[PDB]
Amino acid sequence: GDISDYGDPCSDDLKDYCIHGDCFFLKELNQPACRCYTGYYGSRCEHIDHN
Repeated sequence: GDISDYGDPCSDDLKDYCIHGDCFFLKELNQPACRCYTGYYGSRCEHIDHN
């Protein structure tokens, strides 16, 4: 279920990678990777669904 167990916790540098996204550093990937949740938009998840 969780993700932290599958991938180590992002660093302070990634903590502010996305405006409204979740940062997760996957060990197996050995690289940064952020995912944009549903409802939000923007290059870095800066915009939000308001209409």
